This record gives sequence, C-alpha cells and structure tokens, in this order.
Amino acid sequence: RDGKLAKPRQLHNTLWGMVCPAETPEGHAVGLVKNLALMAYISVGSQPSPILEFLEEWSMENLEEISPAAIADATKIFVNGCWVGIHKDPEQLMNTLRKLRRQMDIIVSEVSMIRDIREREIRIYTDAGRICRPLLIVEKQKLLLKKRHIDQLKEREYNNYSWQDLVASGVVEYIDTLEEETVMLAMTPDDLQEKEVAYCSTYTHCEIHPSMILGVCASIIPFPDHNQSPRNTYQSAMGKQAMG
Amino acid sequence: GPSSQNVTEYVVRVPKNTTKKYNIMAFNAADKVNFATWNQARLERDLSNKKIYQEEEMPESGAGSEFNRKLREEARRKKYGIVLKEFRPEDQPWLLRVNGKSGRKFKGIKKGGVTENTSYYIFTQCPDGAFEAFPVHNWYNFTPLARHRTLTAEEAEEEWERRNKVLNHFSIMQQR
Amino acid sequence: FIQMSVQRIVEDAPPIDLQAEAQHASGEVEEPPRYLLKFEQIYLSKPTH
Amino acid sequence: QEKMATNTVYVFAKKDSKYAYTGECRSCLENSSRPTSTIWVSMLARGGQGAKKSAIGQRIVATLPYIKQEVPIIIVFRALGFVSDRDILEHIIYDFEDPEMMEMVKPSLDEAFVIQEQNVALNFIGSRGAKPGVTKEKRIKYAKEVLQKEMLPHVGVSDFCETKKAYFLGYMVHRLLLAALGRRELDDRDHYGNKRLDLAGPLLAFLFRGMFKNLLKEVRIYAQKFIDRGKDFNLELAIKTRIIS
Amino acid sequence: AERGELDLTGAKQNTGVWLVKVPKYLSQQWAKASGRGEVGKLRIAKTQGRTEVSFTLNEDLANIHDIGGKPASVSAPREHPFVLQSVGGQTLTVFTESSSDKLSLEGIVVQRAECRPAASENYMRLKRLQIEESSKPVRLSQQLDKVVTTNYKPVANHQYNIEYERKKKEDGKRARADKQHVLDMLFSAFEKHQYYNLKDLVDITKQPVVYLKEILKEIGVQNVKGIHKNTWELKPE
Repeated sequence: RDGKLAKPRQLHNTLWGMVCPAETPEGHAVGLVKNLALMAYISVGSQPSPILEFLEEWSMENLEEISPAAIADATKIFVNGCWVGIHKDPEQLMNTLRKLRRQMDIIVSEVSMIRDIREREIRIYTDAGRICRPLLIVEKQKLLLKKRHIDQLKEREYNNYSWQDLVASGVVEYIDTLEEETVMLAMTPDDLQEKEVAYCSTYTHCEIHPSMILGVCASIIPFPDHNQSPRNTYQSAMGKQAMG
Repeated sequence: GPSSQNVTEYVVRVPKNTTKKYNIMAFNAADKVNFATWNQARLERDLSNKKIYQEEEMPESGAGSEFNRKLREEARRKKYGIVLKEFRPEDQPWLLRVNGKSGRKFKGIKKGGVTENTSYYIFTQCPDGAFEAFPVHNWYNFTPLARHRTLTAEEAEEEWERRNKVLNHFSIMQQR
Repeated sequence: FIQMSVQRIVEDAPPIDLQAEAQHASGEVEEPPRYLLKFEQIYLSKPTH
Repeated sequence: QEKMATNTVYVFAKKDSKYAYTGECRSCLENSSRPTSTIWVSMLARGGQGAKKSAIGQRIVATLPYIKQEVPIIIVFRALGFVSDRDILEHIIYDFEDPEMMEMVKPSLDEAFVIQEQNVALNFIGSRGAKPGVTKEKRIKYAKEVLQKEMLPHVGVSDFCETKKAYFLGYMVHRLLLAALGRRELDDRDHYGNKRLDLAGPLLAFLFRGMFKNLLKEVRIYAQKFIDRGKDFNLELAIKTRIIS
Repeated sequence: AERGELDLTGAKQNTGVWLVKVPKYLSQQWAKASGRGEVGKLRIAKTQGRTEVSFTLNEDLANIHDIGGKPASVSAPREHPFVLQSVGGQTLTVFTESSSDKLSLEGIVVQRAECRPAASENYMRLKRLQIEESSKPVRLSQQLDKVVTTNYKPVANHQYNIEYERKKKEDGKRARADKQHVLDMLFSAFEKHQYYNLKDLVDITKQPVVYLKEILKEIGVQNVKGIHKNTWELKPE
C-alpha cells in the first residue's frame, strides 16, 4: 500500500533462519504471504528504564551536560533511536554488557546489543516487532556447551531443569537479525573446528540444527534439498488443503 | 611542587537545612568575557514569557492533528481555556542585565531534569579548614545576546527578497 | 496486553476537569461547583456468562 | 501484519519525479497514542535556473508534517534558540575539520541570513499552515506546540526538551548528506532488520485506545446536561457497556 | 536595595568552588546525618604523577538507612574515590537566592569531580538497589480471582431524589399584581450597559416568558442587533 510501482519482492538475505523459504501458497499470493521459522521467538516489548540507569553509572555523560565539539574521540550509542551518551573506551563498553547479558541479568528476549565500526554507531532496540532465535555461543573457536550439561537435560523428566535454567548458564542466547549482522556465525562444531584447513577461526555463534530453516509444512517432505526448489513450495499448499 | 607533593586531609559536612537556594550559572569560554569589568547587574525574570494570552482561533489558525483539547473527535464548543499564563513559581529563565540595560544582556534556557540520575554538590573552602556542601537546585546555561538591533519589517520584505534575491542590506538600514 | 497495555493508557490522565456555569445575578454565586473523577487500577476477573 | 521500523532514519532512492533522494523517518510514541508523525526529508533533482541564483540543486526544502509546501530545514534551527552558524554546524557533525563536507552545507547557509531573530522563525512556520487573519501573535503559539508535541514526539514533548531535540535533528541531516555525496550507500527496503511486526500488542492497544476516547466523550456529553439542569452527578448511566463491545 | 538586584561579590574576589557529582543511592544516606551535618572526612593524596582523592564516610552515618534496609551498608563504611573531570570550555559559576528575595554570587567552579566506585562492588548488589528503591508492583494489576459485586437499588434514582428536595422548597409558580416592581428593577440593570439578552432578564426577574413579553413590548422594542438573538432595549424616544 504505502509504496508501489516497480517494487518486486524476490528473496532477501535476512530471510535465512527467520522465515521459512519453502512455505508459500501456490496462487497469486506467493511471495507476499510470509511465515515463521521452526525455532524463532517474537519480541513483545520492554521498558529500557533499568537499563538507562546502569549505563549512566558506567562513565557516561549527558547531552545537556557537555559539548559534542570537545568529545570527538569516543563512540556514540543509541537507545531506541535516541542518543544517550558516549564512552571513552569502546572496547570494554560492549564486552561488559555481553558478560552480564549471559549471567541472567539482561533480558535476552528483548534487549539486543549491536556494535558497528564502519559507522561508529552502537544501536540498541528494545521495542516489539523483531524476530529473535537462540544460537550456540562459540568461544575461542570451540563450542561453549559442555557435555555435562547434556545429562542435566535428561534430569528434567525426573527432577526439574527447564529452559530457563539453561539460558542463565551462559551457553545460549537469543540472537535477532540486527545482532547477527555484526557477529560471525558457524555451521557445526566439527568441520570448522579443525585447525588443519580453515580460512578463519573467529566464530562467535553457531546454528542449532541445519533443519531449523524449514517451517510446519516444509518439514513434512523428506530431503527437501534433493528436490527442485520451486516444487518444494507446492507442498505447503497441498498439506494445508488435505484431509486427515 | 605544592600541587604534586602536599598531602592534606579535611572534613566534609553536608548541612541539612539552609537559608538560601543554590543554582549554577554557566557562561561560555569561547567569548572570553572579563569578570573584573562588571560594575552592576540586574538579574531578573524573563519578560517574553508574559506576552501571549489569547488563542481561541481554531480551526481557523490551522492544525493537522485536531488539537481541540486533544480529542480529535468533536468540534467547536467555545471552552478552550487551556492556554492560561503560568510563569511557574520556579520555571522561568533568568534575565541578566550587566551595566545598565543595553550594556550586556544574557539569556539562557533552563535545564529540564537536574536530579533524575545524579545530583550536583558544591564544596567550598571554609576558613577553619572544613568543607561545606551546597545542594544544587536548578541548572542554567546562559547564551550571549546582541544589543540594540531590530531589523524591522519581516513580513513585507521577505516575500520580495525570495522572488529575485538581488539587493543589499545597506539599502534596508538606511530607510529605517 | 492484559497486564501492561490496559493500564499504561489509564496511567496518564483519563479524568478531565469540569467547571459549572457562572449564572450571575441570582443571589450569592461565590464559586461554581467543580467535579473531578479519579481512577486507580484496572481489574479483570474470571470469564463468566 | 508487518510494518517498517519506526524512529529510524533511512535513506531511499526516489528519482522518478523531480526529486533525487528521500530520507523517510517516522516518530511514533512508545505507549501513549503514537500519532505516526512521519518526517519527510527529500532532496530535489532540479538543476539550472537562468539568471537569479542558478544553484537550486543545493537546496533541501524538506516536507515537514502538516505543512502545505516545502520549507527549508535551516529555518527551524533559528527557532530552536540557535542564531549562529557555529552552533548549527555543531549539530550536524561533531568534527568540522573535513573540507569535503563543507561544500555541501555552504550554499545552505545563505538561506539563514534572511531570518535572524528567533521570534521571526516561529512566525514563518505557522504562516504556511493556514491564515488566522493578520495577527502574527497567534501564529507563534501554534508553532510552539507542533515543534514539541507534533515534531519528533518520541524524544520528548516537554517545554525544556527543545535543547535535546536540536541535537537529534542534526544527526538526521548529516546521515542523508553522506549518501547523497559519496560516503554512504543506500538503505535496503526489503531488509527484515529494518522492519517490525504487528501482533497482539500494538494492534489490540489501538482498539483499546480508540474506544477509550469515545468512552470519555460519551460521559462528557451527559456531563453537559448536568450544568444545564442542576441535579446530582450520575456515573452509572454515562458509562456505556455496549458501544465499546 | 532592590528585588532583582544581583550582588556581585564573587566576581571581584575570585572564589574557587568545586563540584562533586553524587548519585541517588549516596544522597539518600547523607540526608540523615548525625549532629549538625557531618558525613565524614575527605582524604586527598597527591603524588608526583598520580592524584588520589577518596572520601571516607562517618562511623555514625554508616549505621543508618533510608527507604529500605540496605544490607552490607549499615555495618562498616567503605571507600568512595573521586574522578576529576575537565572544566575547560564552559565557565561554571554558582549564585544564590535568599528567602527574602535577595540574590548574590559565590564564585567560579575551578574543579569538577564525580563519585565513581572502584573495586568495592561488582553488580551483585547494584541490581538489588534498583528494586528496593522502587518497591512498587510496577503499576500492573495483581488480579482479583473473581467477584460478583453489583450496584444498589434505592427503588428510585440518586440524581432525582435530591432534586425533589430542592424543587419543593421554592417553586417558580409565583403570583403577580400591579406592574410596578418589575419596571423599577429595570433602572438598576440598564444603567450599566445599553442592551442586554432576553435570557438574562428571566433570571433577574421572577416572571414567565408569556408574561415578560407584555412588559417588554410596552416600554421597549425588540431588535436583532446583528446577532440574531432576541435583544431588548429601552425606547430612546
């Protein structure tokens, strides 16, 4: 509606992991109708009022306090599009917020941290509308998830160990589309962990499973890669209008 | 030297009740105004805040959000009484007049939130050695203002200036 | 929505001022009455029919 | 549904008409009323006059909300309490030591010498909205509420927010000039990170807010008959339980 | 001797004052000082290349609390170092205002400091102070299970019963005789302004509309006066 005349849709790079590509109707509503991936959490919105108080104590001035003409050395930071201050040390600025985010202190289901160097802009958005999903945290080209935590997952059927306790351990975190752009993503903790032949060893995040890009009807057909790519989209229109 | 060897130790006290308020009067280091060249000053309140009064011209005056008391539903109903003059008891900027009236006039905008995150305390050097704390009540940032100017005629010379923009400022001040 | 959105709007100022008419030349008018309402917290019980 | 991310300055390409660039940016409230408020800052593509200025390509004349025609953006800086070019240049960029960024803002500084007094800038904005007779005093009050409550409502709607609001407008102008010169690419519209969604939060809050103003409106109608007759205030009657449902 | 007269004293004597930024969790503790207003001592250590300025709280002040219990702070005092800031680029002056509408001047700020902790607290206690200071249900409701409370039925109406008590006190049905008192009250009304409204004469007098027309059409004449509303005035002839 708000914008037309020679504006195709096609496929965007940000659709990976967020929207199921092989799930669209076969009629005239193809491309326009979107869906959701298998593992994806939708933001609901939060108030960045306890967050703003902590940032002011970590060496940060105010707009109506100093002058921007004599500060051309620090890096600006944005909160919901508005400027809140700067920080003379941009290295430990994002590193301190990252450690507290993994210690059950910052809401990982809404607050997202983004660090950029080309634009020198640190944007932080906590409003509803973004799509986030958990990923495997990779530290020092190795998987942070310990084998001992696998036994605790089976204890849920006997004692108590829900998903809330695993997020507080610091091995998993919700990553949206903005934070994923400024970080590195891996495939599987096996081939990329080999120090023999590897072009880069600076991985930060990793996918949960390669089959997470599919949706509800897309996960019904076995082996979607061995078939033709447009033929996989017809399955979502057939399984919906079927009996059973 | 004395600023890199002397080690002192004093006592700081924070009084509870006071007999006078405490504020901050900021200037500008880019102007470099000598403080010893000031003889007298008349620091009073703002005068431009006591000018506007009537504002019952709607929607004749315009609008794009239907600001009728903020309801954008009904219309008319002569009862806009909502633009009453209230130069707060404390929300009015100061008006400094150094050396007469047309000598040196300053004007600044009052800061919004002053005790939202932190507070400002003023420490003074008492003759006995101890320190006294002065709680800051409000913040101010004065700006330099020109003297007598008055360009005169803003609605009759602006339409003709944008049409061609072929004139000089020397022909405007001479007519006045 | 049924925890913070239904109260954030009420958190502002739902009540509005209301002053009665003057009606002079009718004895001792002094001051006309002025009524004002006030809210507090929203409530939502179990769904009943 | 799906909508684009608000409160974010984006640079698009609009070269189909007489324009060249367009910096669309919304300004909706958090959780209050969010009256959209889209800031339209476009760049024209006209070039060549004849014998007057012959430099119309360096103009900006953005499309401010409500406003009929297009007005320059440097006139707004005169109304924000800044009458010097040193302060206005500080809002745009915090480092004016780059001679390349000067040739783009130098022709725009000529449009500010026609209005020097702060009270005059408040009259030029309200004069293009309508025509409330010949009284210039009433045109000042309208420009005071639009600049605070209508223009950029997310940064604050208070009276003392004009100082904080001036620095936010300078960053929007400097970001558009980088993509219109040769130091920044064009923002993508199909980028999912630059868009949001509309679930059971902001959508249901609009219906709960629309009928909320109607509830207070129906009570005020019954309240108008109270001052006419002169009985006792009845609250259980003015509250309608079916119009909202 | 004038109201808005600024006493220029510190501008000619050059008084050097300081500025210390104190947050909210520390200002609430200094509000309940012991004695007159003693909060502790200040230790200033200046070496050949390092300036360490730390503040020490008082022993008696370290045992009081405010708007909460505040654990691990009502026992022994801690160290509060200061972080010096730059004051160049903006001249900061301090002026006062007496209660008797009198202004004065203190001096010029020459040093600015801030209260920043250093190796005393990480984050295990700072997060608790944000919740204890609030002590609110965060505006949101706390449910109510279910209730069946209704309204009262006073076999009538609360807005109509009160009107019946005032209507029976003085009814508008009045008598009239000898048109003289009504005409005598017209001199006390038309003396101020020339013309008036028809509805204004009904509230002043005590006669109905069907009877007031017989008097206004005897010594007066009606006119629209360009305002459409019925405007009555006295006969100029």
